[PDB]
Amino acid sequence: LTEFDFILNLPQPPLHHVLRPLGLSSTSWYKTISVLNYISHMKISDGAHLYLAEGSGASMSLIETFLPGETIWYNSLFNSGENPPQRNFAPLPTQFIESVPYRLIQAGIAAGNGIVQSFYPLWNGNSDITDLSTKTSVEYIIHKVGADTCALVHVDLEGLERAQVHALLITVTVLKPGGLLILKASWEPFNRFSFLLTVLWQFFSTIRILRSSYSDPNNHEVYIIATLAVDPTTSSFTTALNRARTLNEQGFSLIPPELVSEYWRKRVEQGQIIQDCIDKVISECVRDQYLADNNIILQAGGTPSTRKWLDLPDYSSFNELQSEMARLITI
Amino acid sequence: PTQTRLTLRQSIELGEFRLRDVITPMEILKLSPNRKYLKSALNQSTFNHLMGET
Repeated sequence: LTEFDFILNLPQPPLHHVLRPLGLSSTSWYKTISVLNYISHMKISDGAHLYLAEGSGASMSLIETFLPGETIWYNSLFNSGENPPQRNFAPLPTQFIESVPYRLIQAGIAAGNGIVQSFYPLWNGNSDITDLSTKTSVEYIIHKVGADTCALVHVDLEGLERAQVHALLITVTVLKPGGLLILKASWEPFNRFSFLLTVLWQFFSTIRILRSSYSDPNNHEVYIIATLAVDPTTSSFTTALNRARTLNEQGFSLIPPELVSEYWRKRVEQGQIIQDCIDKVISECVRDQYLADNNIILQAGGTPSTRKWLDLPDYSSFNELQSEMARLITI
Repeated sequence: PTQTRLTLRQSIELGEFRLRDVITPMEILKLSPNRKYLKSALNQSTFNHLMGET
């Protein structure tokens, strides 16, 4: 179990992926596990869930198994141009389709809440519609999900850019009062962080910053945990954005320096600890490490994908291994 | 063995997979059946040329 994650209530090799031994294609549920440890206490099951740029939908699956929603609106960038010939494939998360939630949806069994999840991807045929930077995408997404219809919104848009602010005011419009937003921020461009925190603070309460214990130890990744403020008397989104620009270009950042120092102090030790864990896992190759995290993945419907990608036999001796390539290369 | 595991990790970290770390040309010759291939000085020389970093 990796409990080195911490919460702050307000060009390198990818060595960290060794600690991700389960999952076909993307494995962002590993970064999600640390989020569950703090969002499971509160209630987000009621209302719809919205996943912006979710891609493979791994986080979507693992959130859905333990936090089930009535309606789920997948959304990721996809154009029909890259389909294989004579095929009309819709954007379907290849990791979510084989997961427990969609496997239980397709066969009709009810979810944990007793309400069968209704999974509707946000896709009518337009590539610009999947791209959140376009205003048409914002209007269509807000149209289909309906304003004030959902409680959880999971934005994982990688690193303000037009798509980020567009995702932000999608949430602001569509979240139910008291709803939860999880955001895939990034601490390294601190100016963008201050901007994001100010604009979110105008209309969110209980803004919590969490660094995932399973995230990369070099990317300064932060998963924002914020709740939509009840009874929001905010005039509009544009006022929040413009005023955030003012504070950004006229005064100190809303983040206290003590919180920045705390984040850095915990970040250095967390990075060192995670690096030692990765180094030990690679070197010692102990079979069983952090069983609870992978057990969560197994309950979510994840399976070890090395079985099909690596169909090679498991020799019991190193001499036989070397002999195998001695045959292979010479042949 | 942990030594070749370590050197494979080092090789992968820079972003390349060198073939010589896992198994050496002398091991290839020793652990493989004798054949007309890999029997002549020119053949062995070009095998070692194709066997190294190239």
